[PDB]
Amino acid sequence: MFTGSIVAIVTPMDEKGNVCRASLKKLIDYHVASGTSAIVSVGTTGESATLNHDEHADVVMMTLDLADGRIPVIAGTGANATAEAISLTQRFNDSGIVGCLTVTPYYNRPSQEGLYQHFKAIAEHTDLPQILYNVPSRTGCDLLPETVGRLAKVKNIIGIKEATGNLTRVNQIKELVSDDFVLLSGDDASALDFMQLGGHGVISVTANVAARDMAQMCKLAAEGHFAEARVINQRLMPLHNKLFVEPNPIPVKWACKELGLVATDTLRLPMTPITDSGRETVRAALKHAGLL
Amino acid sequence: MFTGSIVAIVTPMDEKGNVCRASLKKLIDYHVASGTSAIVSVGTTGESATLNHDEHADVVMMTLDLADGRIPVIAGTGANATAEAISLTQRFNDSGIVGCLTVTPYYNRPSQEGLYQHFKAIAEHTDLPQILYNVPSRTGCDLLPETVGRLAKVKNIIGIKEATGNLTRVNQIKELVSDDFVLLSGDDASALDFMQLGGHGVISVTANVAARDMAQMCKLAAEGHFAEARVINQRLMPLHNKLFVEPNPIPVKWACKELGLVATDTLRLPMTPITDSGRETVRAALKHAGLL
Amino acid sequence: MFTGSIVAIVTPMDEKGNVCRASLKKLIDYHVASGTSAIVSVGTTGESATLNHDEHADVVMMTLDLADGRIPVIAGTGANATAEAISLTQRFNDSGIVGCLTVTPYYNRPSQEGLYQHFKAIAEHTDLPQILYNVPSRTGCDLLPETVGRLAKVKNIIGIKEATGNLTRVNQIKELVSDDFVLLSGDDASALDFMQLGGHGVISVTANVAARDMAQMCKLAAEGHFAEARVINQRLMPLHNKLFVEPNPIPVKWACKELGLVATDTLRLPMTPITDSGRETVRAALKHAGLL
Amino acid sequence: MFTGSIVAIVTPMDEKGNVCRASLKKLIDYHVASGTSAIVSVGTTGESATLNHDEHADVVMMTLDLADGRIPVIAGTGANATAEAISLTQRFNDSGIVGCLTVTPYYNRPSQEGLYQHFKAIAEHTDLPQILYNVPSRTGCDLLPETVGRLAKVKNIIGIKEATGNLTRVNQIKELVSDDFVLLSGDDASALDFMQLGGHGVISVTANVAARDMAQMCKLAAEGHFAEARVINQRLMPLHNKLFVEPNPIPVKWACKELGLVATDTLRLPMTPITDSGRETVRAALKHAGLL
Ligand SMILES: [Cl-]
Ligand SMILES: [Cl-]
Ligand SMILES: [Cl-]
Ligand SMILES: [Cl-]
Ligand SMILES: [Cl-]
Ligand SMILES: [Cl-]
Ligand SMILES: [K+]
Ligand SMILES: [K+]
Ligand SMILES: [K+]
Ligand SMILES: [K+]
Ligand SMILES: [K+]
Ligand SMILES: [K+]
Ligand SMILES: [K+]
Ligand SMILES: [K+]
Repeated sequence: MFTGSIVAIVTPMDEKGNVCRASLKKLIDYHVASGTSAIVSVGTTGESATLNHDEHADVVMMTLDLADGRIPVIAGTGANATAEAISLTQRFNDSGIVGCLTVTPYYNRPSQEGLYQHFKAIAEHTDLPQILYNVPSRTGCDLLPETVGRLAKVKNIIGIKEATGNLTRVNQIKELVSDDFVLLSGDDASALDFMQLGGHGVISVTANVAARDMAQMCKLAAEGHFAEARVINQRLMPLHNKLFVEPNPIPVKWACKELGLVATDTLRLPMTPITDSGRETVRAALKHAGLL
Repeated sequence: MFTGSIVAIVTPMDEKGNVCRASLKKLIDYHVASGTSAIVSVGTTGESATLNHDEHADVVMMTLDLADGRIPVIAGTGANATAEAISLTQRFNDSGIVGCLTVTPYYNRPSQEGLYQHFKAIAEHTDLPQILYNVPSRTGCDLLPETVGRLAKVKNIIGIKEATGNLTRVNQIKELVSDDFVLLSGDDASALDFMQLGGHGVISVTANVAARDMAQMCKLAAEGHFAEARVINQRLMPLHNKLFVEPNPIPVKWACKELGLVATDTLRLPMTPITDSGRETVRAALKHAGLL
Repeated sequence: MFTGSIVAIVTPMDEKGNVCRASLKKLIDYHVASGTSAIVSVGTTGESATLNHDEHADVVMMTLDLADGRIPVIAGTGANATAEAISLTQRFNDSGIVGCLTVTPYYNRPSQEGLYQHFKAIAEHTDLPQILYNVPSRTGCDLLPETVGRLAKVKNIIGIKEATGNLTRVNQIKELVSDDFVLLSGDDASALDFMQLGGHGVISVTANVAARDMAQMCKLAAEGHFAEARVINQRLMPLHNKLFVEPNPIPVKWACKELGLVATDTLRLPMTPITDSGRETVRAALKHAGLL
Repeated sequence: MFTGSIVAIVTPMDEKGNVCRASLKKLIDYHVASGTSAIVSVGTTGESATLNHDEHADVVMMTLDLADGRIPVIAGTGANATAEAISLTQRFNDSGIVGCLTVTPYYNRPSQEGLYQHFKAIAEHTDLPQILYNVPSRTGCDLLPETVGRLAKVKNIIGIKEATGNLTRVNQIKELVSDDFVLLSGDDASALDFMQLGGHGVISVTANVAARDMAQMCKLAAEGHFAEARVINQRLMPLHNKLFVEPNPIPVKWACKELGLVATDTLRLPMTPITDSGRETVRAALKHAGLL
């Protein structure tokens, strides 16, 4: 089930930049306790960009193991070469992950036909459920509703993580896909609006440090208690924004460390330690949300 | 050396998507005869995106081999993880390439401080000249003149391929760097304007098929004969545009096939075959350039 | 009451470019019959830009007269000089119009403080209800939520026509204003989404030629029957878009003439007659909506 | 005549927002002494927006009177209704002005065909030289090079003030027009780059306060001495930017007051007094330019 508050979980690292298992276990336990619906392992927020495919796989398998059946795990499987997307997706075949989150090729800027071919080929080499992921500001590429429509016709392409923040997409996509195709926000600041328009949940950065509020907000939203959800949202909104005061996941990793959830806020270059001014910004926002 | 018309050469492939050595030979001879200044190997137009680092290195080594000292070769060495940039660069230590073209990290959207640390670390791990590469439309990331200025103080950071098409950047960068830092256009359509404002040459997609004209145009511009250079540019202008009618390098690979310069116009997914409408727009552009 | 489907009514002209009273009467009767909630007289769609203030006033007074108490009339009162906004607003004082629609100054690009001062001064010279109007693509100016908040504190500033198509504004504005402040869409293509997020109606261009469907859609929306409303919307959507195939109100005036609702589709320069290709586009869209 | 440094002169006002003749005299003498090429009267920087057409005409006539044949005067004649453009232009028939500066219609967003018909009709109703004026950020409308090309075929359409800051426009326009059509920058910050690409001068806000430097810089550029011109430009550059730290002409009116060139820095709403933060940014910029 790909609904509700789904965390794009940080990959906690030791001071050397390698996965820290104690901190991962702790984060996973926190999400199990907190009511988080599922975990996305090595998405954008999990530093897919700076992990090689072996390291990437190690983190996913380790996340799966530690989740220990208590919470479903979705593997990030994006690559800008179709052959590499297939090959990464194959690692997780018959593994216990429940689906894949797969981003539009970045940098090489395919046509809509190229995007169609890319995702169709990936979905054909797998039985795993596929969630498409559109994030033009990172990729240089925009997966348009008409093409989500085409791809939704492939049996195991089952959802989209829509990160544009362009709310008109929720109903442009909905009208082109079956009732069971799932529409997830990839933008925390607009994700409650997204759900109010008919979206089914959010793949959240905010949920890393505010898992309980996020899960409650998404459940309120799903029950149509939009006014009640919005009280939570307005408490989380400074966070929704300030977790991007510097490049994700620089802010949210610091926040995790500040909350005692991870041992170190280490990232891999080209991500750099949070600035002193970033700290104070994110600290303010944690306080506003009643977490500090 | 890093001046004039520098070709971002296509990586010619057989029907199976593998580097075609015989086609790479025709192309490399074509540039030796046409007065091209240097060859950028496995840049963007070279399908850096869809070559794994070992195929990437192959193509660079084969290019060096075939060029046989007749024309200098620059390796594309861009990666969005600093560690991977460094280890890619180290691949080409002692290789015979004259420098590296290294793009801002794509997808992960580092700060300017992160770009600084990225490029600094890369330059620290090599003796080869480094040409920075800014192309925000592909990367999600914009390397700003103030950061180019800091980086230009590093001994072997010697130039920038500036591909925004924002021509105010020429003299913003030029103000901040020494007289020997090279400013190269990475946008054919605005490259003559770029040179006329003080740029030193172009890393060119058009040069793939219009090598002699590109070489003459850039020499005229270097001499200050802008009116005469502009005459050539106006013939090339449709080509400058239509080589991007569908994602690069789809149109320019097709153009090379149509001229007999490569055996097939095959690309790797997510790049897809040229459309019929595209064929006709490109063929017209080539005729306008007097090339067919 | 400033809710439901509110038409931004064309100013029908004879072949000389002067208001045509027979066609105006006919349009007003059509809106009375059709269930249209209120009329906005000489807004953008009513060619405020090419009417002088005397002509502007004549059309408003004539519209009021013909409405004959059957349907409320809102006067467009925008001007980019505060003195002229006040002076136009004064014409309609004690006239029988029920409120004013007043746009952000265009061309001169005021600060948010300037916007505050502008609207506060206008509201102070009148007892009439004020609906602010934000349309950055026409004005060069963007009235932000925080400033709508400030102005909403002025007694007779009672609503906003929000034309950005940026749906995040609905709840950013809502959380800053009292429950009785009215949020109206100024963008037909996103207006049902706007209402689903908490908006109270739409100031519509589409409603000119599809008044009955629009009024029904808005009533469904207000009752929370969003799925039912959307069937209507999807029938109207080609219209929502193609009424801007050429600059408004060129398309919608042709459509009015095609439907027999006005005698001529004459506009004032710089608006030009619909192109033959525009005709066919708008005709297609009228057919899709079941109006032709 | 329509070359070099042309000043978009402020309209100096007393405390009551009325044209101050004594201040207009100081300014006009300042430009005669500083070698300014010509004076644009009641352009954008001249508060065209908030002057009614009769005050507008006054200020133009007073400017002509005070200039006393010592420096040529161009009238701003822009209006978004073609009829109003024509009747404004006819106001200045036989007046002594040397030409007109006429902006694309703002707010109503005409097609390119509409812009054509607009400017054609205006040029047909006068013998005075017409300088087109493109500034999309204010108007919502972009007059494209292909339409400039058509219009340049009209006898008395002799030039363009191009204010996009998009420098590719210089030679796109230049390709399409005769050698005697003038291309003028309407963007100070990029005006030297503009001239270096082939532009003939600048209609300048900076010239209000840096007249002698602006005149020298433009003469050097006209002579091809770009390095020497650039030295001046780099001193002026903070001023080029900070004169737009708050909406034009708020900062430049304040600068004029601070230099003693005008008695008050009063503006008309919706322009508001300069902030204290603005004061300090401008004062610093003026010191950097060596003007204080
Ligand atoms: Cl995005
Ligand atoms: Cl770019
Ligand atoms: Cl530019
Ligand atoms: Cl807008
Ligand atoms: Cl939106
Ligand atoms: Cl502009
Ligand atoms: K990676
Ligand atoms: K499916
Ligand atoms: K690659
Ligand atoms: K250097
Ligand atoms: K008007
Ligand atoms: K109020
Ligand atoms: K005016
Ligand atoms: K002419």
